[PDB]
Amino acid sequence: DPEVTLLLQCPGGGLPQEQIQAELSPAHDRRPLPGGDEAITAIWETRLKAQPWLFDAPKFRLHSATLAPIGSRGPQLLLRLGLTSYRDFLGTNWSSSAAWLRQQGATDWGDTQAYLADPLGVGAALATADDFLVFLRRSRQVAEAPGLVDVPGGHPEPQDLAGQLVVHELFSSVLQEICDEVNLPLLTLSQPLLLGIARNETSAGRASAEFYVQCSLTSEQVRKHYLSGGPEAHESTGIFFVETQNVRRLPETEMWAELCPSAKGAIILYNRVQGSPTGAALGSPALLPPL
Ligand SMILES: N#Cc1ccc(Cn2cnc3ccccc32)cc1
Repeated sequence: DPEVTLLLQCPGGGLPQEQIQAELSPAHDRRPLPGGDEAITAIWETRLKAQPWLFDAPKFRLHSATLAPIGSRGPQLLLRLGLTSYRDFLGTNWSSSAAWLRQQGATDWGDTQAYLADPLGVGAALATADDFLVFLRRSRQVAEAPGLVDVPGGHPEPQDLAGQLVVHELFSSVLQEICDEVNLPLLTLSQPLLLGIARNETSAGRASAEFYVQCSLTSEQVRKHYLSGGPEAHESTGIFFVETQNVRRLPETEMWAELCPSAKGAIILYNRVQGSPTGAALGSPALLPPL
């Protein structure tokens, strides 16, 4: 799967909010482009002159993520974050010349990402009370991955001492994306666990944090809530469900070719971190069938 690379696999079946630190620093920002940020401004002007109802928004930038020695006490992960924007994204990661920016970043800074916006995405493996994962079909009319399968998520917007509020907004935002797109009540959702971070190589290496969330509703009740919003309550064009039993072999199915890269990241991390049992009981042949 060349369009997705794992940057982080979390320990202990995934990390809660209280075990994560963030360091939000201008040292974690994108570097100015070699010929100046005028190139980003030019692309933006052209876009507004065709679609003048577009607006910029601030985003978190992922610089890097360091895991503690496994089995240690104290904070288990440090996220190094800067700030970027939707405008910076359209001028860098989305640019036709994004591969040239990666090569220049290797040359100038020994970092393929130094000249890229790299806005941080969030995504969820959302499980139902009757043990299914939730999938959404993308409209065929949008710019990115038209007509492909996705999982719930989005790109959160800003506003360990500022750090702890930043971790809280990341965890909060994945629940809010589920309530906005799936139309579920907040009180039916567990606190998220971070599974890991996956990079989209079809979008010049921008990264998504992938979380596990458990819902107290069955698949039938989730479908009712989603549909009862009507066509205007969601950006997706349909919802569907796969048994957690069958998610194990999803990369061998015809569905795999229809999954967008960030949804592939979510399913790979779910399989490695929530699946793949380590103990004698769940590991026994009748409960973990070979092949
Ligand atoms: N920062 C950031 C960010 C990154 C990707 C996307 C999804 N996406 C992809 N292409 C798009 C064009 C227009 C609108 C949204 C779009 C949204 C925000």
